[PDB]
Amino acid sequence: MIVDFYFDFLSPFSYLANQRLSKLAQDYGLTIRYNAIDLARVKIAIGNVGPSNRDLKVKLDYLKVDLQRWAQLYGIPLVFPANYNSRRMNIGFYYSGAEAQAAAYVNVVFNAVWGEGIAPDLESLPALVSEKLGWDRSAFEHFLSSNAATERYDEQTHAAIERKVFGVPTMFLGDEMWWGNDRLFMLESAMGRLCRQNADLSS
Amino acid sequence: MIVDFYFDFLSPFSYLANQRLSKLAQDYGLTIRYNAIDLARVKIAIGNVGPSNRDLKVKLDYLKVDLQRWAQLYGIPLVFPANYNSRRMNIGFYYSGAEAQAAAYVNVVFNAVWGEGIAPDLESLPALVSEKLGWDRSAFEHFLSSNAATERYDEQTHAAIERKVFGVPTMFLGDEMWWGNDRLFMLESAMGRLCRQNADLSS
Ligand SMILES: COc1ccccc1/C(=C\C(=O)C(=O)O)SC[C@H](NC(=O)CC[C@H](N)C(=O)O)C(=O)NCC(=O)O
Ligand SMILES: COc1ccccc1/C(=C\C(=O)C(=O)O)SC[C@H](NC(=O)CC[C@H](N)C(=O)O)C(=O)NCC(=O)O
Repeated sequence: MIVDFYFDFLSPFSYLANQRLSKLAQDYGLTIRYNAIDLARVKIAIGNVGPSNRDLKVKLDYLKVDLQRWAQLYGIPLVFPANYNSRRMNIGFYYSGAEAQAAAYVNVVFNAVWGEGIAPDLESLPALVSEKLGWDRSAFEHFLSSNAATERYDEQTHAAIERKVFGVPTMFLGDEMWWGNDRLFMLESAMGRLCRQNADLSS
Repeated sequence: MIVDFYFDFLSPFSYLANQRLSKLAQDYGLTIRYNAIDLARVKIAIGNVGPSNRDLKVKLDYLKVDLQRWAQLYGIPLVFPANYNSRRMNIGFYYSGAEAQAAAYVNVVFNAVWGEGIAPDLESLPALVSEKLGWDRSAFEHFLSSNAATERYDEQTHAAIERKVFGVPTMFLGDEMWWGNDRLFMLESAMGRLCRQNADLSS
């Protein structure tokens, strides 16, 4: 079974969604197709140009509380980084190879930025992540500034916009799209219905 | 046990929250303190002046899907009215007396506007609601245009802003605030923890 997952490493709701999706992968063998995309571009595409919730202190104050409530439910830390400059690490997702290493990259980067609060534009973060993954630091860093890397990121952002993705985290199963860590329960219910049909427990 | 509930009849997520809160009231004896407030005013107060999700077609298209998913979970219809001009009916909440009649007003108006799709500024809706509640139509209609009615609505909107309410539906228990029908599960868990402490099942 396959779920398409759309995220931007600036998003703490995406950090939460990735944690829960990774557990489904490891606990149930769910297959995740990862897509790192530019939230800023998807928002401007659909006309969402007003002040971001990041810039509305009273709402951000509550969202910070919501985020801690979910981190406590999930048993994980959640620490705000000093900035939301996720472009380099989003692009770096496209260096990863097959599924294990794609998931490993997404997990290590989310845990660094939102689990530890490491700024996503820290100059040494590509090297730190390379060391963790067993990658060639110099080759990764060269990939990050290459034209082909930006093109792949732009290609995926555009495809997500064509698919009617307006935010992150966004998940698809079949023709159904959910937006939010707080809609993963509906994706899980749809997966169960498909598990039951396939097992002949349901028509 | 008391929950403060903040809603605007323009809000379909508030319609969903009111349905679930009313069931908690009727199934568990939860006490709800209802507050009809002006969403537009609370948004402008915290600086949320960008295009509304109402005006972003691609996001609204998804929100309409989310709304139907929840209406199906809850077993209720949800039908968009022709407009979101909820001021008169919000003000009319302040005609209601004690708890049963306050809940009855909120239920009947939400069911009319979002259960049946009746425009909230329909000129005959105050009379229709009066007939249902056993109220004097002429006295209600006079109340709706009175200065004292607007003042009470403005007073409650202002108090909600002072309380850091930025949207609807908003629920408080004690010092904890949740925003969204999709956070009622956390309010329900907090209520259960308090039920257990009070019963001496937990310290
Ligand atoms: C760094 O971003 C940030 C910090 C703290 C709180 C939220 C955010 C969001 C982004 C932001 O403010 C913008 O840059 O716009 S994360 C991206 C948004 N996701 C959600 O708000 C999911 C909310 C859920 N209810 C859930 O997951 O529980 C997002 O996609 N914004 C687009 C939109 O249309 O709102
Ligand atoms: C008529 O409003 C409407 C129609 C369809 C979909 C949403 C709405 C919302 C309001 C709107 O677009 C504005 O007028 O701004 S309902 C009010 C908002 N509530 C929510 O979006 C709750 C979302 C939850 N995840 C949930 O309940 O599941 C609202 O409070 N907006 C303020 C904000 O800061 O977003």
